[PDB]
Amino acid sequence: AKSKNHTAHNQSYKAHRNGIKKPRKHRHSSTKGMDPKFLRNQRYARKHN
Amino acid sequence: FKEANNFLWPFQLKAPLGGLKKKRNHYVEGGDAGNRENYINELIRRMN
Amino acid sequence: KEKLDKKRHQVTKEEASAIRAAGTSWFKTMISDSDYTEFENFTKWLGVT
Amino acid sequence: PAGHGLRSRTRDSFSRAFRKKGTIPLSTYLRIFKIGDYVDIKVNGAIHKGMPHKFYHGRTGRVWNVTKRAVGVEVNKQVRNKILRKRIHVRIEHVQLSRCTEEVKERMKKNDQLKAEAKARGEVISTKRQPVGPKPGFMVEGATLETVTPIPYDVVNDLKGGY
Amino acid sequence: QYAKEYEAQERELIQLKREARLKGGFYVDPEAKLLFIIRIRGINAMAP
Amino acid sequence: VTYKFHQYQVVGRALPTENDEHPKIYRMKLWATNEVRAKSKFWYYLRKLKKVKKSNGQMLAINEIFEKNPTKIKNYGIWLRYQSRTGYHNMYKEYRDTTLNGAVEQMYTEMASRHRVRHHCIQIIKTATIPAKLCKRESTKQFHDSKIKFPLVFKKVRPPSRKLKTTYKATRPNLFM
RNA sequence: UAUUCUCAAACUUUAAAUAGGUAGGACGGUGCGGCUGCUUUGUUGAGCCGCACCACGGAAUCAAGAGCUCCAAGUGGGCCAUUUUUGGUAAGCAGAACUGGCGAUGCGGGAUGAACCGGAAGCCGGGUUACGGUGCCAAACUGCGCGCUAACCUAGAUCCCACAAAGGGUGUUGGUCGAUUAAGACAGCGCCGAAUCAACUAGCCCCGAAAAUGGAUGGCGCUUAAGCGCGCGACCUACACCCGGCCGUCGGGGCAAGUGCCAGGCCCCGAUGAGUAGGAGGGCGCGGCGGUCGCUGCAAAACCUUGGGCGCGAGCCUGGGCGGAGCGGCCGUCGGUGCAGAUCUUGGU
Ligand SMILES: [K+]
Ligand SMILES: [K+]
Ligand SMILES: [K+]
Ligand SMILES: [K+]
Ligand SMILES: [K+]
Ligand SMILES: [Mg+2]
Ligand SMILES: [Mg+2]
Ligand SMILES: [Mg+2]
Ligand SMILES: [Mg+2]
Ligand SMILES: [Mg+2]
Ligand SMILES: [Mg+2]
Ligand SMILES: [Mg+2]
Repeated sequence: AKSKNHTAHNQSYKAHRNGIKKPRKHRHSSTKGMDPKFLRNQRYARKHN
Repeated sequence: FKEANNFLWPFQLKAPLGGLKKKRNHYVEGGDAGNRENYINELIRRMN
Repeated sequence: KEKLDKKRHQVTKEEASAIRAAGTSWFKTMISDSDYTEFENFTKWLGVT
Repeated sequence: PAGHGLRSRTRDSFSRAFRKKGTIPLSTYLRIFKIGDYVDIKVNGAIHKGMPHKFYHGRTGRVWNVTKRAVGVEVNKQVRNKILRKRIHVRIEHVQLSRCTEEVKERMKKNDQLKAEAKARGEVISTKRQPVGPKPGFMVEGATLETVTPIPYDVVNDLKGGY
Repeated sequence: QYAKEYEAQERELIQLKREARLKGGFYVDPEAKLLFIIRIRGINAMAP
Repeated sequence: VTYKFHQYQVVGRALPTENDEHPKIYRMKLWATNEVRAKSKFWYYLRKLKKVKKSNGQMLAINEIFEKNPTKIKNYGIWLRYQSRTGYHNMYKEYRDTTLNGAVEQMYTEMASRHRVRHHCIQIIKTATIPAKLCKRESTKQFHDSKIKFPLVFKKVRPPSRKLKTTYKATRPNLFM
């Protein structure tokens, strides 16, 4: 007994019931993933500020 | 104009006194949809 | 009812004549027709000649 | 993976422009990128390193990191019922400085100048620009009128250049 | 004052049209700045 | 006096630009039930024949044309092109009426009746008042008679109004010519 | 060598429409000073940090408001439609894209129908419409107008839709291009006398057109149509729109030196009402327990009744009868607590 394989029918309606949610952007963003050397220097500068 | 217009609740008009011609067609083709320019006034008379 | 109404003329005679001439010219151009000479293959059918 | 390779369906997207292949102009490597800059992602098909995924091609994002050869870009991506700020690293060859905010600073400066002038003369003004509105009335000089009429039909002219 | 203004605007428009005709040219009326919009279809089967 | 079809002279031009400070002004004589539809058809023709759209065009003037003497009979000729189920064709027709508006209404009705051509499938190329001697159709030429005489062959029997209408009558109608 | 007919999902210089991304300030700008182990030949830059000043809110429209978190149900067979579209001769076939719909949804129209058209809904009065209609069935004209058709085939009669083609017609109705003609057009006898010949085009009609119970424009019928194409007025018709009444829900407001209140109350003001699976709130009903207030041989429970009334409802109160010994209201609390189904169990019919 074969069945349907795939479809995107009704998915946009589901997404729009509560979406499309845009996360609130804060003034300061996380520094994870940035150049480690630059972050090290910035931390030292803040320490001696 | 913006503040005054927003202050006005959307007007709840009655059904046209004389009916409509055809709402599935543009006013240009003899229907009712679209810009009917100065002739909207008579429709308003019949709808108010 | 009294039939004693005044004879009021807002526009003087010369300007009234000018207005009438302008209106007549405007009507003349309003009812004017094209010469239909651009359709050479249909000159006989259109009655130009 | 899962039925589609990394560069699947990129025959046209990742190809280079006609008669624009070969060496890359030096202007690409002389650009300056800084945090907060808006950039456009345009994949150069000749640079196979630091290539963004095809999805990010043709999308504009903001710079959040600056390495030796690449720049970090944050690009919005819609996944079902929310928008994800996906952070990627892309080589400068694949990125171009965006003009999406070129007029902002100019407009702000002019608004500040106009507001200062209005305050000097003791007036209150709005510096907001407005959409094009209706034009006022005007007089048009009469000229020779050319009459337009419908064209008599001729079947021989139904073909481009005639039958 | 508003009633007087409305009458004056109507008279001015008529006079402008007449003067344009007299001069042999055309007067283009100012484009409408205001519209009244009436919904004529129901709320069933609506596109987003 | 109400006519279904009115004749308008619509005047318009392309929006002035730097290249064209004074663009060519175009005029048309059009038939429509309203001035709004007349302007719509004017812009349709301008777009199709002169490459001037309504969006980048200017409306200058629109005036109704009324018959000079609606109290007298005239012969009207109409040159038109219409679309059939299988193509386009040209057609010349003649009518007799007191006004050209009535002649145009007759033309629309006759096209609908004889060729099943809807109103939007008909384009009017030319109109003119034809003298009696220059008429080409026998239908119009048959009433060019100084002494025209015929009986009323078909007359419908009805009361002056529905006030006097009755379901039953004592005698059958008495008809004669 | 210069031309030329015709082409591409896995060709392409060029290249739309629709759709995709970004930005349009209070997380801004300007001027000084400071931190660094990073960077520079270079306090050269890069970030960050303090001080001082400015910043009419920096496009439109809307904003029945915005954000965040926890626990959890059901679902994980779908199907249909315009447009795009793959395999297949095709399928009421099989498979994809966007959107909508049915499923879960009644209501008016399409005779009839899950999907078409209209339109979505608390209980009512009045008015007006949507789609569709106004010869009867059947509410509204045999209304006012113009042409076409005559079916000796069951003429024809309204999106989906309940099919018809290529070829034809000297049936009839309009148009297009040609030829002859009052120095006389064509047929019959040089007489005779005013129209004649030919090809295309497309409306209606006809041929093309054969199946099994008797029968389907829905039926009857309809031809100065009640058929076909196009108009004009006036009418009919939804649970849709407008005004009013009432019920519920949601939101807002008023009420204390309290003449002051089931404040868990009363009063006032706006908007609004579809619901399967599923969730929740407030209530109705049964049998015990802890308390409290009562009824009953001057007749309890149970049962019976075209007696009566209250509540939207679950139910409740009561007249009358029968019965002949117990029973109920209220506040808490508890449970083997509510049946139309299960080829359900037992008994009875
Ligand atoms: K599940
Ligand atoms: K025929
Ligand atoms: K008790
Ligand atoms: K009882
Ligand atoms: K209890
Ligand atoms: Mg309303
Ligand atoms: Mg539709
Ligand atoms: Mg696409
Ligand atoms: Mg619909
Ligand atoms: Mg009602
Ligand atoms: Mg029927
Ligand atoms: Mg028990």
